Formats: sequence, C-alpha cells, structure tokens
Amino acid sequence: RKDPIILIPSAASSILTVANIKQFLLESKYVNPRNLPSVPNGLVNIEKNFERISRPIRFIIVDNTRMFTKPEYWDRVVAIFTTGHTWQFNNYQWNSPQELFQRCKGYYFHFAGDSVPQHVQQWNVEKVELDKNKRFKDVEVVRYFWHSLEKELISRGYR
Repeated sequence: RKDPIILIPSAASSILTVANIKQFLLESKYVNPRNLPSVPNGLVNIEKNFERISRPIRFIIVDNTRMFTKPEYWDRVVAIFTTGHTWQFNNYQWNSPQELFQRCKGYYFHFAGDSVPQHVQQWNVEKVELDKNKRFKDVEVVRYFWHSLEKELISRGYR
C-alpha cells in the first residue's frame, strides 16, 4: 500500500520546516531554521522503523498541496504539523481546523515557556513541548512523537 503523507508549515519562520524536519524526526535534534538553507521544493522523504510495525514506513513530508492532484491523496495524510496559523490550511481539502483535525491527526510544536495561543488550545491538536535551552531533551520528545504517530498508523491499517 501507498506511502503516508505528513503536512507541515511552509512559512520559513515556523518551528519546524522542510529544512529541519529530518534532523528533528530522525537525528533527534532541533535545529533553528535560520542556521539552514531554505528548501524551495518543500518536499523531503524519510523512512522510519517502528517497534510494533514490521516493515519500514516511508513518509512523504510536504509543506504544500500543489502535488495533491487527486482528492484521494488526502486519505493518506496521517499527520499535520501546525504553528497555529489557519492560513496554513487555506488550500487544504478541509480548510477549517474543526473539520481538518477530525480528519487528520494534528500536532502543535512549541517551546516551553511560550504561551500557546487561545485559538490553538481550542483546536483538536496534540501539543508537543520543546525545551528552549536543553537540546538533549529532544531525544525524549522525538521518541514520544514516534510512539504517538505509531498508534495513529496502526489505527489506519498500516500493519
């Protein structure tokens, strides 16, 4: 069966972008986007081996929907990373957070000590907290993220 899709934000300011996503999800290190080039094509592929899943899963990670040529591709979106700007969702199949996050699992990544915006608290999104100063804490954060996503994959039939 087909590769699952993760949608992430395009704004180069966003905590996580196509520039630092692989380092974060695979190497277990947050890297500030300013210290990296921009990635114009807004696409990266990654592969992940899960404890409870037999075969490695190949993820398509995109910060845009210009390649969503068929509406059926929206069935393959297993996660959405959000910064809390609804405009991110403007060109999505489901453009309101209420509808979108009933359809796809949402994640809100931010730093501890930074207030989560009013509207984000109301959203059906899982909040994930990074440490401002202790980069070693990323290891636990990333393990937790993959544990969470694994349950989502299993629920969607990826075993």
